[PDB]
Amino acid sequence: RVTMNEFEYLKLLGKGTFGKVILVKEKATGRYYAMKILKKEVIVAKDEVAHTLTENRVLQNSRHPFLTALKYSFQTHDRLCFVMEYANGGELFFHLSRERVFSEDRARFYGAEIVSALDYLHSEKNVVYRDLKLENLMLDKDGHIKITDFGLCKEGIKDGATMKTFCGTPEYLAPEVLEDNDYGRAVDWWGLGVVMYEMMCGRLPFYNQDHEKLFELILMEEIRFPRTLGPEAKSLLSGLLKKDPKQRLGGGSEDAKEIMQHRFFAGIVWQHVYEKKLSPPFKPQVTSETDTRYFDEEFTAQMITITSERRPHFPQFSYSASG
Amino acid sequence: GRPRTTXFAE
Ligand SMILES: [Mn+2]
Repeated sequence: RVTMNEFEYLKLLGKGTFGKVILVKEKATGRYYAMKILKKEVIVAKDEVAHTLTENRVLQNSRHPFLTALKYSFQTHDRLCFVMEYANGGELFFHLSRERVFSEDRARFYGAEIVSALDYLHSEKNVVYRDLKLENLMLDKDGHIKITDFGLCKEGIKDGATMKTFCGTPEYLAPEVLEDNDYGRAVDWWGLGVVMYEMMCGRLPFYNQDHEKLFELILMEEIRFPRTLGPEAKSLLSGLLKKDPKQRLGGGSEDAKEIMQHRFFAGIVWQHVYEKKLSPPFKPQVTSETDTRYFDEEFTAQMITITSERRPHFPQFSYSASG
Repeated sequence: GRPRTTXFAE
């Protein structure tokens, strides 16, 4: 039975609206992790329990080289804690905010890995992730993708079963989610198209500061590309960014498999992707496990330790991995 | 570089 005294608390990796993430060391083992700490009080006030519980079940029920793993979750009187694989390499958001764009081959690599993980969520777990973006695509120390944040996943979605909940990130929302008229698992391919467009083109395919105008662009504007993008990249992006989910690459019964066959990925062997045999084309230059250079200096520079319906007890929240 | 984004649900 795990508790907060099993860990040292070294650095703040970042702070979201419902909690914080702390780079931690487990005393007994020497192993570093990232621990998400949620005040229960905050969770309940914000109607954020369901997401948190969704996150706990999806993480328990998943094991893939490109999905952040859960080691432990446990609770104290006033708090919830998820002890996760630590993505040393930071967010691709950070990386693409410093480089203007990545090469086609670099995006192919990250693309392959994200496909491998979404495929597994869809076909093995019947999970729809729904919040793919650069902020949720993190790198590990070797430079492979680690997807994090599962609180917006939908569990239980099989074939063309539909969903109704308006959620995600505005810039990343698929046209059929903005139409508000039932959506399927092809929303994840629309997100894959947005992230890959950002990797290769250097910007979002549709932007406006104002959401309602953004959404209008997303529903109405024809996609355009920089004239240097190769024809196999364009075609992949065109297929992924079809506004009609029936016409979208990955929108049929074959799902990921249709994307996996696309000539942009030709010669990628999917099993080798799964075994991490692809050469990551950017290795993070981390000296050590406490080197947080790829994280936001906003949060990194801070040195802090802190160790009934408002503060309930979450039945069967706790969990330990290795099984 | 675009600004950082936030998710939502409702
Ligand atoms: Mn997040």
